[PDB]
Amino acid sequence: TACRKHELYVSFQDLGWQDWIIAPKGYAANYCDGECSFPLNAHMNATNHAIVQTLVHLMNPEYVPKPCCAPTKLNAISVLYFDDNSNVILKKYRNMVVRACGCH
Amino acid sequence: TACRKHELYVSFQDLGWQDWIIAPKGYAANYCDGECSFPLNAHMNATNHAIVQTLVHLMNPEYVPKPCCAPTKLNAISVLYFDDNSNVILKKYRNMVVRACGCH
Repeated sequence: TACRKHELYVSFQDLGWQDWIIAPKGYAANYCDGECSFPLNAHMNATNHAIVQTLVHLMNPEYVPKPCCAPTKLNAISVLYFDDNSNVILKKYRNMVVRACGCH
Repeated sequence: TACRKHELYVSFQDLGWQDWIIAPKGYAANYCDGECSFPLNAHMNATNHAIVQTLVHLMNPEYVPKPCCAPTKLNAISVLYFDDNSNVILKKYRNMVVRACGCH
């Protein structure tokens, strides 16, 4: 249960685009989850602030929370879809897929 | 209650580092806390992935978590301190001061 990438497939049908969209029908979003605690590394899986915040949190747990597990690397996906007129449109959406997670 | 920056002063004395850290004595570190839900404000430049994750969380609160509230802008601080060898060292530390929080 440490801060890590969890798999998550998201279907455009559930997002309301089942009409326009030709392909893909969904994509692997994934998501970051898990607790942020030592060991931490300001050059890989954390920031300085996260480290300092963790320390401060350990010696004051009620008032200051742990940092939270969030993406460090996101990828784009491309979708092909229909228009009013039968226009086939290819469109790239950035920061759509989680590839890596870290404590922030 | 929403995702936002909170004041937090960090004194190197509370941390136990007063012995060797020459300057500064401490610094406004701040941190991020609070719910990531809609309305997902402009100022908090949420990624695409975050918009999706919030949606999916709404449909599956038990399965997928809310995005995590985390720094969008950090500042560096410089610290002057003694080595264990008594060398006087100056070192700019990045990602030290939380200046803005987003949803990630």
